Amino acid sequence: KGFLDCESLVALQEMALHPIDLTASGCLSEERIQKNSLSVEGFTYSYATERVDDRCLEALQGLTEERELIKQMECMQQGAIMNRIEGFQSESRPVLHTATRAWVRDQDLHEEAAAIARHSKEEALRLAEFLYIARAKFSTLVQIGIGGSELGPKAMYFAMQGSCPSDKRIFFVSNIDPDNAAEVLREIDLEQTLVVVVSKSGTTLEPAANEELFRQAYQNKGLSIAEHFVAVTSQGSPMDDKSRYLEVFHLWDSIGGRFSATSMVGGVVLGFAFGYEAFIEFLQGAAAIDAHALTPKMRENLPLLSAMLGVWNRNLLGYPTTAVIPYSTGLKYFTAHLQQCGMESNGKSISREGKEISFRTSPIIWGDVGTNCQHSFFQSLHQGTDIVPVEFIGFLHNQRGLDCVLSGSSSSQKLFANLVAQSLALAQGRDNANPNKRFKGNSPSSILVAQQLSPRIAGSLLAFYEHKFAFQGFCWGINSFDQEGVSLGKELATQIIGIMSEFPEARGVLRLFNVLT
Amino acid sequence: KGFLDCESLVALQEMALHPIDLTASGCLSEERIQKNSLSVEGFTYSYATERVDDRCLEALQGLTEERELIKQMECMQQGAIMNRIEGFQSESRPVLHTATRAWVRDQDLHEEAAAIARHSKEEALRLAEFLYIARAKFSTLVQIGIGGSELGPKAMYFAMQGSCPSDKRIFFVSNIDPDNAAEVLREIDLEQTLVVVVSKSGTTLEPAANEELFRQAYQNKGLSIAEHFVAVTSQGSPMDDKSRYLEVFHLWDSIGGRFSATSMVGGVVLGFAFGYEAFIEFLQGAAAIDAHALTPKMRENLPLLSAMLGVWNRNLLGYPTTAVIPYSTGLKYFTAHLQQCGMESNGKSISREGKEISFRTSPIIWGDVGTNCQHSFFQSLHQGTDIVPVEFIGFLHNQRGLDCVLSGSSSSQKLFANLVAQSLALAQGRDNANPNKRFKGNSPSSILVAQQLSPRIAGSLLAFYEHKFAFQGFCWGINSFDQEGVSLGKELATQIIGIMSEFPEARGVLRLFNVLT
Ligand SMILES: O=C[C@H](O)[C@@H](O)[C@H](O)[C@H](O)COP(=O)(O)O
Ligand SMILES: O=C[C@H](O)[C@@H](O)[C@H](O)[C@H](O)COP(=O)(O)O
Repeated sequence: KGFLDCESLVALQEMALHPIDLTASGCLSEERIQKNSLSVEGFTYSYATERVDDRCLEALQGLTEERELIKQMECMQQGAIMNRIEGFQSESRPVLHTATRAWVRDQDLHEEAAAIARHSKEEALRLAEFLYIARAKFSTLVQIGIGGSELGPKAMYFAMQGSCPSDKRIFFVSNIDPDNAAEVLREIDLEQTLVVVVSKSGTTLEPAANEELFRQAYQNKGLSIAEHFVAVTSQGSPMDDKSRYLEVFHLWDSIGGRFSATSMVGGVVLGFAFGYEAFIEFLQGAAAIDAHALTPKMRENLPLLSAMLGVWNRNLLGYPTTAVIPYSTGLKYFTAHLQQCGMESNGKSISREGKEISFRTSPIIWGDVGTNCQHSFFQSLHQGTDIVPVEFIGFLHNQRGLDCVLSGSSSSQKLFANLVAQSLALAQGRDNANPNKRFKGNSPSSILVAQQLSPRIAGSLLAFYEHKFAFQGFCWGINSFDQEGVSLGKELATQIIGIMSEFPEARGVLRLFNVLT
Repeated sequence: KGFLDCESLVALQEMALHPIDLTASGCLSEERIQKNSLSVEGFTYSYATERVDDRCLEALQGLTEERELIKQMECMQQGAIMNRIEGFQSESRPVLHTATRAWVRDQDLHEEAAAIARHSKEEALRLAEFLYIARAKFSTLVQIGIGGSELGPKAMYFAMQGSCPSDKRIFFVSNIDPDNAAEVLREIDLEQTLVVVVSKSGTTLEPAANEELFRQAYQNKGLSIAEHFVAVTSQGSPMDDKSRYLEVFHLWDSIGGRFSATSMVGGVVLGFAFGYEAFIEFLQGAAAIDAHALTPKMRENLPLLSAMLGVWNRNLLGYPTTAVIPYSTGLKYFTAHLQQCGMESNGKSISREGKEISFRTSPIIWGDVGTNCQHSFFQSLHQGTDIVPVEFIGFLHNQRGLDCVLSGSSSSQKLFANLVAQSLALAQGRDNANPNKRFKGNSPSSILVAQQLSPRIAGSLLAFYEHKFAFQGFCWGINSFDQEGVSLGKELATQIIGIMSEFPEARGVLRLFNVLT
């Protein structure tokens, strides 16, 4: 039964007419604050500030059943062909980023999923061997890569920077804009630098242009070049070449780029920065959420609940965006990665059966950290014309151990308290005789908290959102795991290269070129 | 005549029923590419890829007249009381960020505007005197401040980093999250560090907690403390204290935080990084756009056209967001600042007359750089269910002089060509027999280009968006220049401090606190 044809969706459309009024006096009771929460796998998740009541949550639970979300999650994790469009040409392959960490806890994986799990284990032990030497010889790592090859690793590197002692200097060169390469080359000692070229296909324009820029810089300084370059690419890729790289690590075709941070795409840079054992802790955190995401009761399942609350906000209440708001300096780059992972996966408008859909899929994912956000665009959340649902992320304790007692509390406490106060304020609002000072409220939010950001918790948070977006795709019935819009971008890049050294831009591009130059 | 009561808006509502079809064969003609462009003040602006035709642009021009946008811009720049709500308590003051740079070109300013202009000139010469010494004594500057006191300066600092030689190390400490302070303290030599505390009010929790954290670090290392701390604050503020700071610079009450990057809020950090003359070039670029924004014909006026095209997309076509996409590493932080400046200014739902409005104001402002964006959320722009209007920003040349010829073109060229190809692709789309590979098109965008990012161009780009948002506020008839939502945030912060050492969160905050800990 397709998305719109499920009985539970029909019930939810009636409920969406009159969602609970979070501004009614006494609505945010102790009972509701206790009931609408879940504490498991090192987190507490509170959603008393979402516009949901027990009737709504029973039907959302029915929706997960009618759409068989748990069965699809198993199928994905066990190795079924989830990346495909029936009736038409498509990639037609499994979706196996969970298998890149499944091997750190005993599991019964078969066929393609088992092969990915054992190859990941073989890669990781090759990484441990490699890092013993590399962390002794190099002070500096430069990751060349774009999209899924940069954002996940970069978000995870800054997430862990506060927990793991390290003297390594770490840079990311991604844009074909050569100013990106120049800013990094300005800063580094090449003799001390390990360059990690990360490209699944091995053929993306940006890593290839950037790698060539760095190869020339080594040759200009008169340094042996191959001794400094490591590749991370798909097996059998044009880049899978041990005569051109000091070492070569592999992912595989069933490892989506935007899901590859737990593969060697993240393993090399994270392992070099913080040491092997920290990367394993990161993997254990992800694998623990992989196992938890099979929990059948929505109310007892973090990614499944977050997915269905998102579906409530997006399709039933009609809000076209979601703001992710981490109260966490370490998570400064996490929203940018989530924005790719959610919008690239679920920014689709055809079903896995090839039919054009009549509902909306991925919302715009955007956001920034607190408390900074309270001084800027929170103005519009509190008093603008459009409701923006918020996902707050916070921690009870800082990573780096520096804090200060002022007026009876530490700044870690002030940080968390600000998050709580804003969620309550967004949900309840404030009357006022002055219209300039009134707050209508009923702007929904959830709160996810762990004790402290760590490698393990970073891994759990990553896997949490990976499965949230997968569950939303499974519910919508779309293919979350290809990206024909991004393939088109790479094809445009090939053609504009040929045009500057036929296709439907050419006549347009030429005339634009004349008016802009 | 209010927004909805203007005749031209009535005409535009009829036109919005059937906007031009950018996917119709031959629609993006040479005539249309020439006609729908504007090249002035060092930029070219192309909007042939917006869903507008001559009928629509004539009526939008009528809308600027009926709403008297040019007269309101003059009033703002000349010093009139634009920050006020009639009928109710409000801040009731002028809006004079333009006067902080007006003094670099001859002008006829009177009364409050003239006073701000001459005090800005007096501040700048005090800055030049100060920088001669400070750039000789310190290698490192740390800006402590949040919101308008950080984002604008930070966006401008990275914008200019590629053009101006500098050995200064520059950090921003903003969040009350003490991990922010800790990451910076981990990196700097305090004896070599100048700490610039930037806070207009002088009372915001975050700068005050952070300044105290840094004062203790100096005292722990046993260093003379006052010799290293500079203040930037409103005149007569609690911080305006030459016995507590090595030096004190001023802005004034009519200088909005989100418009303060051209005041000493940006002047100190920019002047220290790149030298005085670079800050003056930045001011000249802004002042040049201030003068240009008085041009009465919408089609001959960059910020007025961009504002009205935004109003077309937001209110007439109904798109609730705008993506700002800079093809520019130097502009990596520009979208975050624009997001504050637009959403905090225009995230309002009452008129300057105190009436609740019946239309939508600020959209969500979000985005990231190209070409990275082509590999991530551009998937949703090309094939998701919701139209997102795009503002592309690009340059013909890189800042840092490093580039490479590959297959007949430089990477600067590949960078620009990718931008052009994507705008055309978003507007025209692509049919396909395979539904997974078809692109519906008609997704609108504009293109703003300068020869090269520079201090001057950075200043023009900043002023461009400041006036875009002002023109949109003038058109909507809202007060763009206060922020009662942000005042509420600071009030919540005061109260949660007292609660941890009455108000409508208290009972809610306590029970949340129990469920999350
Ligand atoms: O799922 C991720 C997307 O396909 C995209 O972001 C991809 O990661 C980049 O285009 C880099 O691709 P390569 O790793 O193949 O260079
Ligand atoms: O217009 C800007 C806003 O009011 C807000 O972003 C403000 O800049 C910060 O709250 C910092 O305020 P202070 O500069 O007064 O510390």
